[PDB]
Amino acid sequence: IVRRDEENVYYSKYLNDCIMEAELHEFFSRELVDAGYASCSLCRTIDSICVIIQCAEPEVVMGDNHYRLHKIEYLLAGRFMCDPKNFNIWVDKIIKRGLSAEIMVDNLRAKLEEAMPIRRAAYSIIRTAMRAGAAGCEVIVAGKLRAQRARANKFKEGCLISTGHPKRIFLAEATRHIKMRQGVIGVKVRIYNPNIRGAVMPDKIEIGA
Amino acid sequence: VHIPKAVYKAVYAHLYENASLALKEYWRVGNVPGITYVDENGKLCNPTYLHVNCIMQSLESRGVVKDTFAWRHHYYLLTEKGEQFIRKELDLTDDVLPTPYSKPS
Amino acid sequence: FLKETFKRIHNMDGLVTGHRQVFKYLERKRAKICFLASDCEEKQYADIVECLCKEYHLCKKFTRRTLGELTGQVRCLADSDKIIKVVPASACVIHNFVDVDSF
Amino acid sequence: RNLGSCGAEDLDSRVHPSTIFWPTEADNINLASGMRETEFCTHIAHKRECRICGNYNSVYRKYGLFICRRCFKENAGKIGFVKLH
Amino acid sequence: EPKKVRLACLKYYTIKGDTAEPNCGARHADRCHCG
Amino acid sequence: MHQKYTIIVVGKDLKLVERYVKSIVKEGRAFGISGPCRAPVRRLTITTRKSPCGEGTNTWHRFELRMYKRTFWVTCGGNDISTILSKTVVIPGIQVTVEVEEP
Repeated sequence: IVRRDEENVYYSKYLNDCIMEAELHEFFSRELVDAGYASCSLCRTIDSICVIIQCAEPEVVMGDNHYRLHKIEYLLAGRFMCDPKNFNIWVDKIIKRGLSAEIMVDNLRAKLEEAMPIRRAAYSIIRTAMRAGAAGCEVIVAGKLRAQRARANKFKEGCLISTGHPKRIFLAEATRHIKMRQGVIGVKVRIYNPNIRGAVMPDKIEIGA
Repeated sequence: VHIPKAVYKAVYAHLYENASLALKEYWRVGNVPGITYVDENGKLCNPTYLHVNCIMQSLESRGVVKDTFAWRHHYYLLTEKGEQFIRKELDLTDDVLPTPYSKPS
Repeated sequence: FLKETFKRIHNMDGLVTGHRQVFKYLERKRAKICFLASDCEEKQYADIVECLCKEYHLCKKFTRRTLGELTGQVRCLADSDKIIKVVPASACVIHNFVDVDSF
Repeated sequence: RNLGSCGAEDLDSRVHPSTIFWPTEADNINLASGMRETEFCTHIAHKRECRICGNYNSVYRKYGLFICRRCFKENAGKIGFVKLH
Repeated sequence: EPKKVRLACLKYYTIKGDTAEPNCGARHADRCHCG
Repeated sequence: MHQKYTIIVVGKDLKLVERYVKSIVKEGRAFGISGPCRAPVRRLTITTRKSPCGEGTNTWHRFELRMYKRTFWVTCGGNDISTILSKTVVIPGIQVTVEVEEP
């Protein structure tokens, strides 16, 4: 009673836009490093596009009189071929930066590029997380940390999950690559917030009096 | 290698009026569908990837723009030095500003 | 008091220099004024063109050297000023015309 | 060599004025618009490639993706593909 | 390595305002540019 | 007037699609009706080698992308050109849930 060759337009008009989002994630990550970039989202309103950003300090990306933002809007439109002025943008601010892995790991990358030793950077990150109210943070720094023969030394503090579906909700992970004279220094972070949002971790029972 | 001046002016104007240029990573023969120039050529003529790519290489070398490559796309943005340079090739007068500063929102 | 105008013209390449290019530009009848050299070794390059222009609106600046840099044709630093490098042209022709105060 | 002609017998046998089928692949309208230039790139052929890393091998054309299998596991979670069952 | 030759006087096809050259632009003639 | 309009909404996650459904049903009870049709789930499948090099046990990934689709074509003549707007802006603006309207 129905034709399957027509709804393929609706289905293929969702896929393309999901992909368009990922290129933006990559571009922002390569661009708004200094603005505490974290993530992105999109809303394909027919008249115009809207994009919502999550940044520690938006005023940096906002730019005096909204210049950087506007310079960006005209740019994306040419690439995705939309009429500019229909490619507007909005920015939102993260308040719990310690619960965000991306902010932490990027800060760590900065601190590392200034030559400070790993032992201080990691534990400063971890203190920052715990102050934010977290049940664990693990840091790892693999590579040619010494003369040769690269090794991984990992730092941790609290308790962490490692398996199960719950690791896709309460466990936030991220990684980066740091290019240096000796070579490449792999770094990755993971944080555990069990009381996140409103969801309740299973196998967790509370009783009454 | 031998680029017409119409093309130069076209690229610069596109930059100023859009403060940007997102360009493909391509080296085969083709015509850019965005920036167009008229040199008695039909209604308008579109350029070729080769000329524009050489132009952009030079500009970024001089410090005018700053690249931010991605999913095999070139993303350029003009800076302040670049503005202080584009403003005279086009013969623009002082004080004039590009469109994105014109309160798009 | 004429230099002030040429600056914009050359940006659209109206000014044209060279014996093999000046000749052809005028013969197509699309020229406004032309210029010459204070002198030159052979009349031919001078007295040949002068008739071809009179027979088909001329000037003459006693400084043939000004005709070089006034028509671009100069190397400068990336930081403004200039190399003080000038090629000594000998004739130029104004096409687009895009001065009026001096005449 | 404009002054080069051929016998009429050797003219009708020439290939009918038809557009060579090989069309290449323009993943986006942006990336094109239709001496050495005589033979710079006359061998037109499909050149489908990953829209991330530009490799011509192991490219999922299914669903109009055009992503290499290696260049895929990384961005799959962002796109929305997930691993269950 | 084309064997070109050098001439400073590229301007004597004519005598004095003449039309020597077959606006503007053995084996017959071979016109510049196309044929 | 009467324009036989139809509402189609698409999403990849099943929790907002059902939330959007409820809002719309709430906001379209008056401007006629708006009962849903739940379509068969289009599931996209991709199987990939878990290894970038092809070493060791041949082990496979199994991704998929479920896409859920609902269709309220119940407006029909019960909505005018402007009347469709009313609700469509009164419903929540969930960040991701494609919507298209056709007669």
